Amino acid sequence: ALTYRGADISSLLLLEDEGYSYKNLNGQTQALETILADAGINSIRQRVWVNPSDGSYDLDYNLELAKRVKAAGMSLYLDLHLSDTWADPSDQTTPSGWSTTDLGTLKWQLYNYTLEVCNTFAENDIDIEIISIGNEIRAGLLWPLGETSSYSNIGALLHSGAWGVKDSNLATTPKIMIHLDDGWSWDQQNYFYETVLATGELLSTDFDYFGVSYYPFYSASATLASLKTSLANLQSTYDKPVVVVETNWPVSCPNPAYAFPSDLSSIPFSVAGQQEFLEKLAAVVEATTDGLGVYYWEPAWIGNAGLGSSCADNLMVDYTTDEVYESIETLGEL
Ligand SMILES: [Ca+2]
Repeated sequence: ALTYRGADISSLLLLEDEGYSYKNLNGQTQALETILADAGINSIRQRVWVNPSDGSYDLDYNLELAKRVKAAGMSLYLDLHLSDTWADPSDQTTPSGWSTTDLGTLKWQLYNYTLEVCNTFAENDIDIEIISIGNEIRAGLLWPLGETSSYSNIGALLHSGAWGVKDSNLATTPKIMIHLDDGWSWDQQNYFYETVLATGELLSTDFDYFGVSYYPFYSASATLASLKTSLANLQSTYDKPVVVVETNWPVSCPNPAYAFPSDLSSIPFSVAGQQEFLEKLAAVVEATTDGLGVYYWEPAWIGNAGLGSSCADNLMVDYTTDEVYESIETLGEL
């Protein structure tokens, strides 16, 4: 089995609050984290926002969710978006209150932030397995200072965030991760790291893991073959483990905006297809040197079944019965 078989269920507290509840494969209602734990899932990814006006996914939100994750005996992977809202290649908005005019001040705020985040979990007796300094930062982070017009600033910021973690009171230092999107593209992965490391602002010793997103419905170029090559080269070039930190497969996709990759076009859109995809994906990761695992993204987000894609349903739970699909067992046993 893979070192990590995880799921990002960040939305959980928001759904439970809205009255949502789930049922195991026996139709017995039961806390989602315990349903997942028993199925084999051994790690939970949680997105963390800095100062969202409405509190969604902030530090307190994540503390409540992490408490339950620890209880169920699963590890914790904190996905720091380093923004007050969704962070990705098209939007890396610096937290309100943080600097968009002074790198010195910004580096300090980020260092203080990660230090504080880690310290707060330590004060709540919660260990952190993985923590990513940013989410999909291929186009940089904390704009404008961290735009790709300055890979030096990007490197200096990552260095600062990394050390905020290294300097924290967490008994064991969490694995520090850098996460980029389009994991199937070796050229994009390599350019980011080679360019950022070339400045000396970011040290190879500053981080531990490589994280990549891997989706099948945003481009026919996302073949398992390209992913295999990209993951293979990441480990061989930089000598660090790799992790697929985000992925989905539809149980229903009436009309995709994009053609699916060639080595995936035979997989049907159904629970069964979801299982076949996951096993085929796990195969690539397992066969890669230091391929640590796979994290499904938001398998239980009832009410947002499409999860931002052009497909109809990417969930691993039945949006009518609130009952989890058999695919959870497949993910748990990867
Ligand atoms: Ca997304």
